[PDB]
Amino acid sequence: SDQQLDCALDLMRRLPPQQIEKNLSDLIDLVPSLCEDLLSSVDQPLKIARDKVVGKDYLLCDYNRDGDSYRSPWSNKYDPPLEDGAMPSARLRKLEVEANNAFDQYRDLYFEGGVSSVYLWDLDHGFAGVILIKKAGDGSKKIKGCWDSIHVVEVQEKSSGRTAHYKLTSTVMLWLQTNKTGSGTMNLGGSLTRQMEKDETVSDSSPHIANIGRLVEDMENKIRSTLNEIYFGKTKDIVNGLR
Amino acid sequence: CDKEFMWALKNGDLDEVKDYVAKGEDVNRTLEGGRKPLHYAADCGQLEILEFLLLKGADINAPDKHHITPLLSAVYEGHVSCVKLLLSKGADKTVKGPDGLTAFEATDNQAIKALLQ
Amino acid sequence: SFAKPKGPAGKRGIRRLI
Amino acid sequence: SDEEKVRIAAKFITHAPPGEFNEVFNDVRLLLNNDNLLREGAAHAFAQYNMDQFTPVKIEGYDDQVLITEHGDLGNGRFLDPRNKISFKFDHLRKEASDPQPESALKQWRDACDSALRAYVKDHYPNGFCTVYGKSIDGQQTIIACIESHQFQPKNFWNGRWRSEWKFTITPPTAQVAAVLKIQVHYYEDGNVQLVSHKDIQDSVQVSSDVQTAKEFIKIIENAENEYQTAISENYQTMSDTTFKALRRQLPVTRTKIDWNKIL
Repeated sequence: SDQQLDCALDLMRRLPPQQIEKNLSDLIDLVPSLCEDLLSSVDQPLKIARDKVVGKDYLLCDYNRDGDSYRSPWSNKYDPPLEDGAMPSARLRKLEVEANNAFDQYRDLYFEGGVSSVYLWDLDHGFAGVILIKKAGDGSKKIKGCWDSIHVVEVQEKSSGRTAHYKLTSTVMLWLQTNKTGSGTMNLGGSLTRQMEKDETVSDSSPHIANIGRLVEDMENKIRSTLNEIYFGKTKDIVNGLR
Repeated sequence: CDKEFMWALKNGDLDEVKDYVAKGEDVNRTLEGGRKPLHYAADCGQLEILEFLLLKGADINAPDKHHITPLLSAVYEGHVSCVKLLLSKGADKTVKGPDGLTAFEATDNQAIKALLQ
Repeated sequence: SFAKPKGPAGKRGIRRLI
Repeated sequence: SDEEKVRIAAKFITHAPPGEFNEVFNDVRLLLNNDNLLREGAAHAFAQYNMDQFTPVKIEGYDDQVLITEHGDLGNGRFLDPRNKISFKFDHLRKEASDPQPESALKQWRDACDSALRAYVKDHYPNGFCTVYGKSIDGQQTIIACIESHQFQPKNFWNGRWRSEWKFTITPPTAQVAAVLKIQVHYYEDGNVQLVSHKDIQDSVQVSSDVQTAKEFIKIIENAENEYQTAISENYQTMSDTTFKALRRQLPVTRTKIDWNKIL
């Protein structure tokens, strides 16, 4: 059991990253005891749902789940309907709507498409939030790809609200596929997880969302360069050392 | 579907672009991303797509929602061969971008700067 | 390295996918 | 949910990256927690993995390693080393060879191609091994050249492997060429990245004598594999400058980082 957790995590690091969902399904089917422990440690590609009140897409994770229902960031309603589903406070929901709008613009500026969603919840000495971004590359028989990123941020306030400590845990899941005549079929698949702690001043001009925004932006920019130049470039050098 | 058209334009799938034209679609319509097909091709240095789109009546000077022209897009992103193509086809290099600078004034690239003089 | 913040409290249901 | 529990184990094992069969098999064994059903269920998965991977095995007494392929499968756990004219039992689990035993219309063409391929693989692959078969497939004489090359560096958290299989169906004065080339790379230092690539090739060429044609076969193979490897390197640039960008840019269209205050 506890040792099987070590083996299941190891097996996920070695199986092809483009089949995370199918592998976790087959892995949990093999050992049902780990159904709870796997999903808590390995991130899955995000699924999309349509808000039925205002007709906008939003992304599903455990943080916006309650039972078998998911809460929409747009209408703040559960789907399937829940009479008494977990809601954020009025104060935090206001923040949540501003964070969704801000990262929506962020998504549009860096991704030019896809879907983004933000969910906040309260902690004893602050609040936490998730930022989810999904961008699929569809519309070509020969060139395919998909980006999924998940950002878990923890906010702790101090100095009577003038400074705050931000803890950020980010995972990017990326795959690319080209089918060309010279290079045949090429599949590149990756996942990268990184963390970042930081103190930032909280003011009228530098509010929590601006701090979280700059934090997520720097992390995704850094993870994109790392995936490209350190990790994908390394596999290229390995290819040129095989022959 | 504009999301799929944008993906094919950015990645140089010339066949998909031909099907778009063959279906009687407008190579000058602003896509839902806010740019025109020439911008998406020029932004990603897709020389072959640029040539086809111009040959099918695309406006080489049309601005996008960012007030960027195709040529400015190719200059901003440092696609030398696309800068050379657009210039050879009559792209007005005097248009000021959203910062007020022209392509020559804005480019940090020397090889491109030499082509815009 | 360091742990992720605790999830929202008072939530029914166990974890699942899709 | 019992057969299917071992079906999942077979699939997991066959999808092990190159140079990582042991660690994957350790995980599969600990998770199933009964070596009884595993043995009678995942025996075929071991053989399938080795023949799919062109696993090279050193046979005591012979210098040139031989590849484990489906073309050398003689049935009943034995495989053929056509260079050394021996058969041998192969323990798919232990990856060990044993019981070497001695073992014709295609002998001339096979030896000629084998000799030319071995000089090519030696000069053009670092730690490459190759095995050349000569057999009559559906009444047509066929030369099947198999190449393998791998670098296993777990201490640097990466492994890679090249496999190529070239099938020449000799029907004089021509020959039909069917080839597949494959590369698989796994780098996992504080992360997890896999390259999986393959290329199918189909063509026809002219043939003459056994020695002259084998020299031309090797020239066709060298050029076609150079073209594949070169195209892959160039495609990294294309995927990094374009396909990646079409998912997420490195910078917005305004080429300036976001002004979060203006948004708020």
